[PDB]
Amino acid sequence: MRDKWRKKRVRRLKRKRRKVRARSK
Amino acid sequence: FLAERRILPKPARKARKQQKRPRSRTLTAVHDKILEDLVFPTEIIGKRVRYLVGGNKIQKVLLDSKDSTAVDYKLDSFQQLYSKLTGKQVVFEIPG
Amino acid sequence: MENDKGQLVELYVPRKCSATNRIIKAKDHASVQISIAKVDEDGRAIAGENITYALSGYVRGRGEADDSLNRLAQQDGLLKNVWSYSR
Amino acid sequence: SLPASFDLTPEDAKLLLAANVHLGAKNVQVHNKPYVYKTRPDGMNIINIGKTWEKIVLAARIIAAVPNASDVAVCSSRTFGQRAVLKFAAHTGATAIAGRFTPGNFTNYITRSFKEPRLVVVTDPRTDAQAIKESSYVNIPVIALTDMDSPSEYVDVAIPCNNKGKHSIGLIWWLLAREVLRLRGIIPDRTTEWSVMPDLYFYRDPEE
Amino acid sequence: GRMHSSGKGISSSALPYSRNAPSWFKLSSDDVVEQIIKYARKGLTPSQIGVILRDAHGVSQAKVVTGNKILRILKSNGLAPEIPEDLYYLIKKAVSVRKHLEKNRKDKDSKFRLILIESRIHRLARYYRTVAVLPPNWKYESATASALVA
Amino acid sequence: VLVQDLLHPSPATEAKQHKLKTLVQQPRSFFMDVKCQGCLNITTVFSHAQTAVTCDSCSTVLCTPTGGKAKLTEGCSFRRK
Amino acid sequence: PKKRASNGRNKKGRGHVKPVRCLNCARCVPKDKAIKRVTIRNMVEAAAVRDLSEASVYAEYALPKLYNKLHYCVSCAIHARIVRVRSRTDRKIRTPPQRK
Amino acid sequence: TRTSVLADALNAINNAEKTGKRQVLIRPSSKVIIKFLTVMQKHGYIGEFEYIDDHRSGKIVVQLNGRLNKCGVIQPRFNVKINDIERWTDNLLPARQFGYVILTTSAGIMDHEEARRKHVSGKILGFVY
RNA sequence: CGGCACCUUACGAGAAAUCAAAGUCUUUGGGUUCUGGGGGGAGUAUGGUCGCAAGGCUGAAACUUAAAGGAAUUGACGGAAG
RNA sequence: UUACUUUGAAAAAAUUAGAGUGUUCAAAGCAGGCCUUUGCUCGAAUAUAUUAGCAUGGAAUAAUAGAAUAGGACGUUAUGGUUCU
Ligand SMILES: [Zn+2]
Repeated sequence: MRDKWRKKRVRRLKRKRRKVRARSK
Repeated sequence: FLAERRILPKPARKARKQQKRPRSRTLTAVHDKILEDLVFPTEIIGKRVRYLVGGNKIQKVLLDSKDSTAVDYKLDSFQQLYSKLTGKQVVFEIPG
Repeated sequence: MENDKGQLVELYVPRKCSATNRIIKAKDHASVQISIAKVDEDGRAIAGENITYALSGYVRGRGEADDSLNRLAQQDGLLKNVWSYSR
Repeated sequence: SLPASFDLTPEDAKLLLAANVHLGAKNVQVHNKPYVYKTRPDGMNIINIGKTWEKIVLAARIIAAVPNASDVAVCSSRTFGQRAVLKFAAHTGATAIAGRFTPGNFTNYITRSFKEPRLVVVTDPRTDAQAIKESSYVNIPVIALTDMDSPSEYVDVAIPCNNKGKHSIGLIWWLLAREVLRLRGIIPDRTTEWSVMPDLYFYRDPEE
Repeated sequence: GRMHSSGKGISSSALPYSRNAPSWFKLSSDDVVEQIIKYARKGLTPSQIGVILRDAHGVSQAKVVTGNKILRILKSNGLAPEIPEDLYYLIKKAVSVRKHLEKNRKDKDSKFRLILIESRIHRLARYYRTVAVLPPNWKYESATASALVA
Repeated sequence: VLVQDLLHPSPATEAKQHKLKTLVQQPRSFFMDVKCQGCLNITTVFSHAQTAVTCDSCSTVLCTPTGGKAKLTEGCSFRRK
Repeated sequence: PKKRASNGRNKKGRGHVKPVRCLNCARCVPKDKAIKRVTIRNMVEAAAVRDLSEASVYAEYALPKLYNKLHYCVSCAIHARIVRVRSRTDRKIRTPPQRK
Repeated sequence: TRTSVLADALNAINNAEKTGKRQVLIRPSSKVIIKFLTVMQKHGYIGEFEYIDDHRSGKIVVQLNGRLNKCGVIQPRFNVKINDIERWTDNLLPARQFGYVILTTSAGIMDHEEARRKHVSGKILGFVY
């Protein structure tokens, strides 16, 4: 991959993890 | 003419405490001053020291071409008196 | 180099460059040995009687061989007032 | 040292100055700096012809020290020096290499004209760069006629002269031939005029 | 070189080898001292006194003529300023830049230069405190700087 | 150049060297005796002067400072001491 | 590896150079990197300079030239054969080609 | 900044000897530099050398004779016990028959052989061979 | 004198491309700060901390793998040029 | 004032290196050897320890202090004055 999109893909995936973990505050 | 300065020896490490020895009373400064006085009508324009292969060290002094008439025939007397008075070999020269 | 009894166990004491005093190696093929004939006062070349100099390949590669020959010949009298100590 | 008979004579100084041997190139390299007497305000550099003469005498003594005359190889790729080198070879017995120098003449021992000179004399290090390189491959000392911009790599004894002159090349080669023969003894002494004329050794165009 | 820059300039003065007064110099060791004192009372700093001395009176070096440095003579005659001259001019420059910044708040090269100048002030004051030219408790205050450099 | 007299450089190249790059550094400046046209009064002026020196007798500027050597005004003659 | 010691541009002792747009494709390219050609062309083709001088109402009227400076990016210039791929040793040669 | 005048001097000597020069200019001078040069001269690795007085730190011009393989400093000047001379000579010298390690002892600047003769030790200062 | 660079050479360095420094480094030591220890997992998880947010700084392990990679040579291929 | 370095003292025995010694050799052990003994008689070495502390010689190398408002040093028998034992 371009690696640029792979890091961005993880960034979109880190964002999802943070919001989901926030549900059970 | 030469000046009679006083020479304070370099104190030992275990020697007692005294006044601060000024740098004027050091060995090198007084020798330089008497060397400069030896050629009073002229003025020194440079000093060189030769470290020959044998180990002995030979001084050389560059004098101005001005007033060289006043010391040119007394080069030898200056050399011998200074060598007696200090212990170092000095060879005067005017670059001309 | 000599042994305990004094015999010279060294084979091939090598030559040294006349300009830089470096040792000329056995395969330094850029090194040369200039032989210059002696000339008598009649202007004749004396047969089999030469002044010989050796130059290392380093000096020849650097182009300093000409000035080194100028100095060596002037010090040996082969030349007069062509090489100057002060530049 | 050297007898005073080896000094620059006024006659030779007249030939050299009339032949413009003393005219050196505009730009002088640091290795050729000792040979410049003064720079002419236009830009030309004046050659110390006293030093040129002394280098000529040193070179002739080196040539005279070689036992076999055939062991000296004289080279010239410039057209201005080909006739000079050919007449030099005829008069002195040296081995001439006029025109193109085949790369490998000193190192490749199966080539046709494979020679093993003990000494190589070159008209110009720039146009004869290949010959100097192989001499630096097979331990051959090099004598060179050098101007003030000529490179000095792998040249041991440099004769300061004008390499790009029609009369300079012929005169200098004639002078070398005269001195080598003077030391060898064919010519009885240093004052007798030599039979060969400096007009001979000069390159001739196909016109004349 | 250039503690606070990338420059590598080497320009400076080159004192002559001779440490004696020139043969053509005619002023006395007193007349030089009174010239120095007159200009110091006129408000000149030691640098300007020495420049005027060589510029108009031929005094090549005050040391080769009088035997003492200019600041040493002023300190021996009680005319030495309280703040050393170079630290004073550095603090004055920092005050001028700080006033320009307060009127030009969007400038940032000058903010960078102010940080450089203040670090140089602090380094020099630290030296003068270690050599007891300034009191050990001497501290540079941005608020009270204008009083010192009034 | 492998062999060279470092202790006795040629005075031409010694004069071409930078003033700080000689064996012993030496200034290329000097002091001058300036004769203004109006009167005759010796005034010693530094060659590279940064001040507009005026002579005591007549309040006339003798030289104007420049980037390097000071420039003497017209009618002003200098003699190196 | 490093293809050019100059990195294909002309930026030394400098941080940033403002870009220019390619004539052909309008791509942002730094001004020093762009292939620049100065052209001074005749406004009228040599075929028509005769009949147009004859049709001119002015005696001794000089036809004006067309002055233009063209900027190309690397892809545009290579494609349009303004510059060509050179050999490893020929890249170093920086004198203008001897055509003019 | 300038951290070792002995190191600058020996580096200049090394570069001139490797490049075949028969002279090198050294600036600044010092007592330690002069006595280091004196030990090298006593052992023949250099010829006559010259001190130039400029009413400053000074300058030195050294004559090289082509005998120098390498001269260098050891930074820092480690403290050396008598039992450490064997390790230092093993690491720095090419053989057991030539070369010298220069030490600074309270008895003066000297090579490791003279130091062994008078049974003194100090700090290592450099080497020459 | 200071800069921005450049051209030639290679004493010398380097695996080479190349380099006036990337030289003065097994003939190893001028002063000093930071970083790396096969490839992935991974700049991920977790904790801390800064940010309005986006995110920034610090930052693993389990597990998996015999190579990944650097410079250059010959060929093959190119919807690249002559 | 130190730092540094030399030497000395110290660092238990065992262990290591190492001297002596035919356990039949050796690993080991600290034994043993003598013309044959109402007894004579070599031994069981020594190095090394190493930072800290102790004593000592040296004053290079690397620090530190000194006489600038003199608050400076000597007068040993310098001239007086105030005291204390
Ligand atoms: Zn484009």
